[PDB]
Amino acid sequence: GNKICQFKLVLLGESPVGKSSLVLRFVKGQFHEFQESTIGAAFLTQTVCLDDTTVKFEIWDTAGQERYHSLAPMYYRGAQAAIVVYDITNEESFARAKNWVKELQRQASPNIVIALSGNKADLANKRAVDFQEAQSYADDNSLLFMETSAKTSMNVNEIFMAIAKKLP
Ligand SMILES: Nc1nc2c(ncn2[C@@H]2O[C@H](COP(=O)(O)OP(=O)(O)OP(=O)(O)O)[C@@H](O)[C@H]2O)c(=O)[nH]1
Ligand SMILES: [Mg+2]
Repeated sequence: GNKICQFKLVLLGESPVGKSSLVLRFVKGQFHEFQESTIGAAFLTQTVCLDDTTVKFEIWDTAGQERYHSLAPMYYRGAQAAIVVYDITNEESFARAKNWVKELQRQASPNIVIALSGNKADLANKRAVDFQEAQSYADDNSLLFMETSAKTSMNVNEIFMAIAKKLP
């Protein structure tokens, strides 16, 4: 196809659930066991082929530490989509993700597409968040849910592509 589309996507979530790792896996096909904490935000881009359209992702990888909370709107304000990430081995991170979803639903663009990533799915032997419970929460709140693993690549390309498919 000869069509070209572009959209802004922001990743939000508690530190250190794997936001930067998810982006690095999608954009560079890499995974680093040792990743420095993000400061403020980092920016990356990736262009993919979706059917007959060349979609360009402008990705804002936010720092998740609490001290950066007041900067979040600078990154989500003009976003067309968001991925709120939690760590499946940490229930508190899942509760934090729900509060990020509430903030987006109240202060981001009314038509933002929101996805929920249950990351570090490769650590299911240490699961703290039930898959079905998270799916139910996502369904009730109109969120695109997938468990992912930046470490193995599980569902990483899939979650980004599913978001792109749901954009106008
Ligand atoms: N096992 C496993 N480790 C992961 C996964 N994703 C990230 N990690 C590890 O988790 C740690 C934190 O990952 P980051 O990507 O820096 O986390 P972050 O959400 O960007 O952290 P902040 O920038 O502080 O908000 C690193 O040691 C990663 O290698 C995953 O899917 N599985
Ligand atoms: Mg980071």
